[PDB]
Amino acid sequence: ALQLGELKIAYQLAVEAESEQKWKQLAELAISKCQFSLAQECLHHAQDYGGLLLLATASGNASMVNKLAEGAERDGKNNVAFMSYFLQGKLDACLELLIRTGRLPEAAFLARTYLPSQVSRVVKLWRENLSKVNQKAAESLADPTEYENLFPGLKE
Amino acid sequence: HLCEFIEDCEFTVLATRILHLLGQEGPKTNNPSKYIRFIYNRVVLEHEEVRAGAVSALAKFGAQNEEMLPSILVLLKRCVMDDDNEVRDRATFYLNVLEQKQKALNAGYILNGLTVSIPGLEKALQQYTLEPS
Amino acid sequence: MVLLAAAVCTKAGKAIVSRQFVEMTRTRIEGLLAAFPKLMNTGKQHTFVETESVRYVYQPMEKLYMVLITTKNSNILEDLETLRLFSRVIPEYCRALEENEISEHCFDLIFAFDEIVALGYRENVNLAQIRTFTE
Amino acid sequence: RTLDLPIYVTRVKGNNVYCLDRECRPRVLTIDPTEFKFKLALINRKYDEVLHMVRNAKLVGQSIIAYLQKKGYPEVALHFVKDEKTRFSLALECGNIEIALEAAKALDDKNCWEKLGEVALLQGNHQIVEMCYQRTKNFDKLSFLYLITGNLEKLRKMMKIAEIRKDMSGHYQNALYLGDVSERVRILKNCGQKSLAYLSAATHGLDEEAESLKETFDPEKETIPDIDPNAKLLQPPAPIMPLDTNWPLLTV
Amino acid sequence: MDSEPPSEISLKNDLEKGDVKSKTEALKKVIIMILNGEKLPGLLMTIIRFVLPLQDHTIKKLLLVFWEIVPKTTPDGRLLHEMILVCDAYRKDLQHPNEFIRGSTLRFLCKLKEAELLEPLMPAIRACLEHRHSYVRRNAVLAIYTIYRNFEHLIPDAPELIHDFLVNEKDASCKRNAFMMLIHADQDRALDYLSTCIDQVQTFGDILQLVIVELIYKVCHANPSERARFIRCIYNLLQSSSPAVKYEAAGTLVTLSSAPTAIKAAAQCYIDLIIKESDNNVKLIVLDRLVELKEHPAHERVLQDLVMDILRVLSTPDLEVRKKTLQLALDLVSSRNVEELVIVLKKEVIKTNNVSEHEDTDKYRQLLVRTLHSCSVRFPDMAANVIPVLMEFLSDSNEAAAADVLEFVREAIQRFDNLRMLIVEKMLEVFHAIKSVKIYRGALWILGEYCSTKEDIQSVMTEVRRSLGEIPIVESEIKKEAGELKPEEEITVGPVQKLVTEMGTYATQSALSSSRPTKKEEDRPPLRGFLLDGDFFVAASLATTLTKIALRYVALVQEKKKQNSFVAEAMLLMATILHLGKSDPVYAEAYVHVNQYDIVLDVLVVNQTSDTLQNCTLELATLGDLKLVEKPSPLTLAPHDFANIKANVKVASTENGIIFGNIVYDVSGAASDRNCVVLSDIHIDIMDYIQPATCTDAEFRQMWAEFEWENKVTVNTNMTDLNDYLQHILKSTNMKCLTPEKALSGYCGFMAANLYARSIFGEDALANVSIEKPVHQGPDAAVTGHIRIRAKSQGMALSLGDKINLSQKKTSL
Repeated sequence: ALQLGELKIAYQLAVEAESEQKWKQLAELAISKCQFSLAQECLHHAQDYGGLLLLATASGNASMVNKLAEGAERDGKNNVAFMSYFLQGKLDACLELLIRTGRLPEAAFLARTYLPSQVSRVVKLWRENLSKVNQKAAESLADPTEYENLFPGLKE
Repeated sequence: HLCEFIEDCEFTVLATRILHLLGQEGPKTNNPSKYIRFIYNRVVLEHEEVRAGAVSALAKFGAQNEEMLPSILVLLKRCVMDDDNEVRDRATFYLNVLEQKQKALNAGYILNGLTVSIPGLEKALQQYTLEPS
Repeated sequence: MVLLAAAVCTKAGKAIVSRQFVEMTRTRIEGLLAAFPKLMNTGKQHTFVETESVRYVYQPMEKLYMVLITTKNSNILEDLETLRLFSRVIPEYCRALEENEISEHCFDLIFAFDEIVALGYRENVNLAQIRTFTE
Repeated sequence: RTLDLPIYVTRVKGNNVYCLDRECRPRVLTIDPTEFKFKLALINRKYDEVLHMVRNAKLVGQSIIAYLQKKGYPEVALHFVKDEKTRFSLALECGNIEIALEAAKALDDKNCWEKLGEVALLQGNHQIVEMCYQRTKNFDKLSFLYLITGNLEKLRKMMKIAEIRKDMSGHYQNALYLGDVSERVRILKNCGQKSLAYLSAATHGLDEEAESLKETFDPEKETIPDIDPNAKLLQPPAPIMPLDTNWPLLTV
Repeated sequence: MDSEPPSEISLKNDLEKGDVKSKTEALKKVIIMILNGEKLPGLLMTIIRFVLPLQDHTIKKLLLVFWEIVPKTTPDGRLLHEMILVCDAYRKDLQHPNEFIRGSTLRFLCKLKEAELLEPLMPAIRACLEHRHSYVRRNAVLAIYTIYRNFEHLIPDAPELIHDFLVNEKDASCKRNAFMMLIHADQDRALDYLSTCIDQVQTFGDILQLVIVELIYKVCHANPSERARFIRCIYNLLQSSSPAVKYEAAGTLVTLSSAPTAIKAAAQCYIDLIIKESDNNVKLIVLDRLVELKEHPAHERVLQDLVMDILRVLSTPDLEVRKKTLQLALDLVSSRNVEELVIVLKKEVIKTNNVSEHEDTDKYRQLLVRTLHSCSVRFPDMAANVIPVLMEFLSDSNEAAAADVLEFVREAIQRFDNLRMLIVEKMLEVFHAIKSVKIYRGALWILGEYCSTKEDIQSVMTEVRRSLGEIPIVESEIKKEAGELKPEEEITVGPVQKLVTEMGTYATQSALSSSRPTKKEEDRPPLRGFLLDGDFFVAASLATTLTKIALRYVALVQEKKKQNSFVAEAMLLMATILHLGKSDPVYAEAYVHVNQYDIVLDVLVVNQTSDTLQNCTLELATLGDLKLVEKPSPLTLAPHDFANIKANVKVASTENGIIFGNIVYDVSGAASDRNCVVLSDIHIDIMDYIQPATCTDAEFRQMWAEFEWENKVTVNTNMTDLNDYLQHILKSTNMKCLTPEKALSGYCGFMAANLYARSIFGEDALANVSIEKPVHQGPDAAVTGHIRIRAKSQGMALSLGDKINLSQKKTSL
């Protein structure tokens, strides 16, 4: 079915639930023919979060890119995750990926960027995290005194 | 403590003694968990009569003390204390009576959890002749 | 080097005669040969046996081991072939292996070792070739 | 002090301690102001007293030159910092990693630069993180960080030096993060990922670049995937004028 | 002179003597003592003096020999110069008409990476530029390469001298004999030239071309060298599902297991794999290719199955090959393992058919019945096959032979409810001749459960009930059993009710019925009569009685997970169980410091005294398994010197003959009676010497059995679990907490660790740490743990016993 170039027949033969090895071979074949459509479905069934994202995050509306990177957020596959959510000026779960991983500073930083002034809460949670994670001279528990700066220090 | 000795060369009999005694007393003098852990290993590699002994004892142990029932279940599901041969048959009975049934029977059955017979004190006469032979 | 040393051993617990192509395995040579060749190089009557992360190739002759050692390797056929050529050369010098006669012809054997394996690369030798040197 | 024989203390009466063994040969020993003065001084937070106190009858390795790197709010730590490791340690315990990078440098090691860079992001400032992360070669982590940080100039630098690595979750990121996607289109072209390059480009309305990729490679751009292939991509990149590489700080 | 390190005075004498033989022998004796590693510089002037110019090869060859193994070290007769006594008159040696002396000289000279001989080795290529043998040309390419290696990576070594300076490697390719010392870093033109040479090869030389440049477009072109590379290249061009059918790999492979059965067993494995790639369920593992030897046409002559029959084994070839073979029958053909295991078991298990498969040892017979029977429990189809074969097992009609047979089949009935009705009548038959427990037990159970089906029972049971043999365990089994199934469906002179009467008497009561039972007094102490006595609510009838129990199976019973099963074929299993699968005053002060992961014992050496201690040296010693990684090296301990001196420490070594105490540290000084003193730095223990090793549950269990561990102590501060103090401390007495021996629940749940080590003490060390952490209203002693310990003569047992309490040291100088 791959040889014939019968994508559909190869697709039934894989069978939508699992047989990921079949689907990865099919997904590549689908990208070759530049039939992106069959490819997105093959990659989904394959799973292939890293690869699947690359085809998928080319959306500009993030239409089917969040799912295949939902995990990535909290797996420390943050990079895969950021591309998914930030793609049309939206913060879909951009911030959230950063909180999940423990890369709290980065959520604060993002919050400042697009300023809905969410920063005040993120900086706090983060600052608290510095005090627990042995910093005393950059301890952060202040509003601008102990290193980092909560939202009134910050600005648009 | 004595059971700490040797896992399966200690014989059917010692395992049967710690097992019978731990079943029957239902230790609150020491935690039964050491006893159970010691007996559990011995059963695997020792004779049928003790492994069969161990399931039935456990059942009586259940009926006398409520607390005990959780250990009975981990032990009996195992391929050892049940599902060997003789051990299975006795177990199927003993288990089913504890698990399934009223335990009118189980309750009745434990009167302390005593031995199968009460003879005299055999050792001392035996010993008298046996020593200067 | 690919070939650490080419060594004749007695399983008395010592390297009877041995060759260090370039200064590396001096004293090291004796300890390896002494422990491993005693156990048949830890073999089972197999020409290749590897122990303590050193490849030992051998042939038993009496209470003695003729031993080739490597810890790296370029080809299968080659390691045996230098040992083999060595085994044509060794009875010419010592009439089989035997510790006292091996001991007496340290010079003979040692010279052959340098000639046979040069800077760990297995050159070839022959009993006539050996003659020009000891002449 | 050590004597040259095994012994039993006879007892302590006075400064001396007196000893006798089984055979009963004596040893006496004056209780010194060596080890005793040094730590009597360190306990009462004196470092100035303690420098004199440092002698080679009591220096050891870790009671003076590295035991004094054992405060989570550095005090003792500040005083002995001579080891490149003790210096590294000192820095995370403050939370100011400016010293870390140098110790990390002098430890000649990448791992330290990425870990201090992470601590750096924690004190809040990403300039310091960039430098570290750049030399550990985590251009892709940086690429990810960078819109989060709100830089666009720095974000481009990462894209190129991650292009060459073919880090598809590095080079790939930045194009999304700026309002136009063109960065990806070329990187992907070089990857040979013509499909991916077209989809990305096309959606932003850079159909012309998308077409270039199709024409150079296998065409067919018409196909509509489970994602859009031509719907607007535009994002307003970072509304902040001062970025989070320029995250404010005072530091205590 | 095998190895005699003091003999250097005699060698000097022997080295010049006016007799050439003596000189040769002497120089030879020097060589053999250096090679072992012993004293040699005293001699040097003597050695060097006779031999130097001469074309007489033997002494020259001998001296040439000694210059590649120690030239640098020896300096009495040589000293340091550019044209040393290694090469000054060996320019003559290089330029002699006899090829041997020149060749030899060239060969050692260029071999050295020496910089005090760099110039003399360079035009030393002259000696072999003319090639009187294959040896001369090979000697030359290797010597130019060795010159290139020795600091001449540039223009001193690269072009030609008059024919080679790094160009023999080019020349060799087109010359009659090849050999390319060009493996790395050398002329591109020669590399290219070797490729051309693949065709015009010289076979030894081809192995040299080939280490450098491999992969051919061809099949070959000839010779072992090309051939050896070729199988590597073939595996590339078809990686897919192993090699399957081994290529030129086959030749070396046999020798790889010359000891002797293991080769066949291995070979059998590959041959089975190769046949087919099946489903690959539990023990159906055959990989390789699906079709390449098929299985099972009906027109194939004389068929595939003939080879398949070998694999079904009783031992039909020898035991190593047997274990491999049984697995291999299972692997090509079954459903999982079950199908082919039943066939295989039918052959193995005891019958009246063949007496080469029956035996009067009861356990093996029994086990074989259980193996056959487990297949049914696994898979249904097998139930139908098993029951008639089981009846054949019975037909042996020895007391014991019946007995084993009855015992499994009765378990099968618990699984297989009113399906095996048919068997009961067969099963009774041999129950009458009786000398054992087992027959009574089993028979009474079949005949008991099966009562509806038959009606014989007073007659069958009664001969046995009044017969003797051994009857302990008989009681237990008859007690739960005799009444069962249908309330009044038998009768011979005792209906099912007589049976319930009997069943009760046999359990522990008394009653005239079946001419009284053999015994009444039950088996092992816990079992007793009473449960069942209470029972039989509804007289032997499927309801909620003995019958229920009998026609039901205790817990889950499926597969070969050992739930009414036994896991394949009984003989193969013994081998699998066996497989453990084990994986002058002196003062010191000191502390241990770690900076940048360097572990060092800091020592400060103090002279509080005014007296002289000059002659001061500092050493850290190797005691046994403790070792110095570098002693403290300062010459300190002088009048009123305070010094910090660092002695690096290791924990792992090999036993030295000196004392085995704490740490020995040695300072030396002035004094002539006690020039060396031993004085101490802080504590290190005997425990270090133990070596950590680990066990799995099987190795632990085996060792438990192997040697006693009755010895116990209770150790305080084992309040905590295995993971915390106990692991850390156990680690320091080189032990490790591995697998469990616990049995946790709501009443059970002492933490159990199985420990192992293999001490350098001639013992292992094992222990079980039981942590008595309350999971009951009456704990042992509350929190604390009792460690049951051993070692192989329990001399390290004790170390485990106390090094799991506490352990800490610190100082702050």
